[PDB]
Amino acid sequence: VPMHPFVKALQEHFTAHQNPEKAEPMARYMKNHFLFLGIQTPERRQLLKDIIQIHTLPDQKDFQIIIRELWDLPEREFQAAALDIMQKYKKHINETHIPFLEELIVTKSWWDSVDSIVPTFLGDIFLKHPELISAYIPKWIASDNIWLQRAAILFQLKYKQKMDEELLFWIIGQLHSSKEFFIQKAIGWVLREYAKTNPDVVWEYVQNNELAPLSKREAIKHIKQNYGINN
DNA sequence: CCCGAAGTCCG
DNA sequence: CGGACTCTCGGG
Ligand SMILES: Cn1cnc2nc(N)[nH]c(=O)c21
Repeated sequence: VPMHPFVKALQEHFTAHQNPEKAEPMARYMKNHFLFLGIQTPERRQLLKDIIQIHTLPDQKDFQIIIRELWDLPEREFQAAALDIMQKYKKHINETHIPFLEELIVTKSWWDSVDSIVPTFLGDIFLKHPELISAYIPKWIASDNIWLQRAAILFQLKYKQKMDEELLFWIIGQLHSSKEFFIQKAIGWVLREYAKTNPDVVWEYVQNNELAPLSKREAIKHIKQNYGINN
């Protein structure tokens, strides 16, 4: 069975605007885990828009099919476009899509794709269905996959006043001993971001619980100005 | 326009 | 370790 024609059209149009000179630094920035065509986001978005204008967005029955097919293409721009396309189907994504989203997190994994899946798509699902958190988060923390561990940390990133503080700190406690940069940094990020809503709670947590040095420093990068740096 | 959110390079 | 800095991207 051939590639979906929308994907074939997108592949043709992206490839015709590839930039091998830019592709080399773009691939190096992702530590050469991926081939790149060399197309940056403003142009990539317009090229996708060109294809939607010509072909129309596929019927929602094909949404997951399109995403998978783009995920399986070698160049990283096709995963970025896949995430752009998934946003166009946002109103059709619900709690039944958590396994589909998990599979995207653990395939072609790196911070660029995972961070575009977790605080937005999964974050919105678990805000609406917080009773489903315990069906996934414990497994993610226990898994060998650092990107599911990062998902457990960052899905609440944007929750602000809806943050479940007890849950957040329990998750961080489970992962505070990790030597993985992407876990230590995710802990620092979510704490730094939540400190924009509740600085006192974050300050108390980082002063009284063990964290990797990187995590602590990133957490208080801004709020240390409010409290001071004791001699 | 601005600001705040991986990477290199150095001590 | 962490400071100083780069570029790209999203949002105000
Ligand atoms: C702070 N920060 C986090 N991710 C970032 N990505 C880029 N490209 N540039 C930054 O300054 C940056």
